[PDB]
Amino acid sequence: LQQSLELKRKMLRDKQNKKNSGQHLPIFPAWVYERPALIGDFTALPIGTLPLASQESAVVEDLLYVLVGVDGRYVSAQPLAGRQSRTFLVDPNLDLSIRE
Amino acid sequence: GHREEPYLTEAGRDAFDKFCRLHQGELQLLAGGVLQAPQPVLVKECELVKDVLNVLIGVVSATFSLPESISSLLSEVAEYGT
Repeated sequence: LQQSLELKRKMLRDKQNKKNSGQHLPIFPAWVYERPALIGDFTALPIGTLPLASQESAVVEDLLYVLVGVDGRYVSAQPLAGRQSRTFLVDPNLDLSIRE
Repeated sequence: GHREEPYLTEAGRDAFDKFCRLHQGELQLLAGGVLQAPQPVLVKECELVKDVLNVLIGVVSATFSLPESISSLLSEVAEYGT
């Protein structure tokens, strides 16, 4: 994540000095970091107190949202907003057979 | 009419639990109090079926670690999940 930003500039610099016909090489615009143009992948009730035939429909619908990398409703995507790691938290009081 | 007064085999589902409870009273008096039997119900049939099924999922459960004869049926199917 952070290590890339270095390499990219230096690989530019090798090719400005080797080519004497290289002209107006770009700078990466600032707004792409200030405003999201790279990453786009980044009420809440306890599921254990709910009836059964609402718990099944609800946990299926919420986990389907959760898979993409962002919060669903009763399962949350834990914030890291970065590297190859991501963990999700389903509510701890879900019935043990369904939660496993 | 009042009925034809049930036999032992015809009596059941209440008289079975009753007959079990009386057998447990018999065992506890003939022991002296060095056994301590638990509740035969809780777990019932379906609760126990789900508890053993969780071990076939691949994680242990309430009576597992890594109606009084139900233990004898139980061990045979408990060993497979463990």
